[PDB]
Amino acid sequence: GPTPLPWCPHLVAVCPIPAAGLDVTQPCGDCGTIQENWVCLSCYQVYCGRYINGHMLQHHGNSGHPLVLSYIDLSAWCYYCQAYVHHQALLDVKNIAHQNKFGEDMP
Amino acid sequence: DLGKKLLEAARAGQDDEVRILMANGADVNANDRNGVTPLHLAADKGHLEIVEVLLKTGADVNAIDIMGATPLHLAAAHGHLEIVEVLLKAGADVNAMDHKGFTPLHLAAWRGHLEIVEVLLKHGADVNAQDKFGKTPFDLAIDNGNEDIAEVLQKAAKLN
Ligand SMILES: [Zn+2]
Ligand SMILES: [Zn+2]
Ligand SMILES: [Zn+2]
Repeated sequence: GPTPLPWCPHLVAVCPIPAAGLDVTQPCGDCGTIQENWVCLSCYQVYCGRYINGHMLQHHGNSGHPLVLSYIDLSAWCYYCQAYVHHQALLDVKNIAHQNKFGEDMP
Repeated sequence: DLGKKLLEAARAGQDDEVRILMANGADVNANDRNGVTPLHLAADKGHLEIVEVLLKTGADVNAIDIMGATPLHLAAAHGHLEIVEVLLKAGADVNAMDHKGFTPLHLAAWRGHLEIVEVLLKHGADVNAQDKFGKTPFDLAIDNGNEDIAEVLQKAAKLN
């Protein structure tokens, strides 16, 4: 498909933003890394990327949560579709992280 | 049953258990439910000896996981020059691409591993490859504060 997917059959599984909001500086929950982290849009835990220790991939493997937001560039990856995704539903949680991160809205 | 244990022996660097489970018939190409083989785990965590015994016993050098990462992607990202050379010698695809668009050269440049970059370029790495967002290994080196790797990649592209 196109480089960013416009629709994903797993968007339905995205859960609302918790009241706590997001913390782009939050470290991995299993190794504390602050270099390459992802967010689980289902449970909003934080775990490091593939090439750190694969702790967000291990999270997917055990919980089954499809979609994750990158605290490096705020991209949405679907482990099942194995592609990036972007849609109106994801567009909201990307502002909580962007306000948090740049103190400004997302164009 | 054995594949489960063998995967863990590779991560934990148990050169001993690897030679036990694998000797008892443990599948050398064993899988977890994300496609990670023992060879991925050896390359990721830097166990040169485990990499060499797994390859000798028939480990798929170009195996892949749910995200398209090969052992070479991992050894290149984590700076394991020795393993990189072993894998490349074993036939690893220098320009393999993960589902995000990253080649080993992307990762080595992003992560500031000057030595691996020139090895990969000597094995035929595409200095013009792009990720999904259109970024080259040059682009990643710049954005992450690795000036020296950027200059190499730039002179390699200019060669005329
Ligand atoms: Zn981690
Ligand atoms: Zn989760
Ligand atoms: Zn999907």
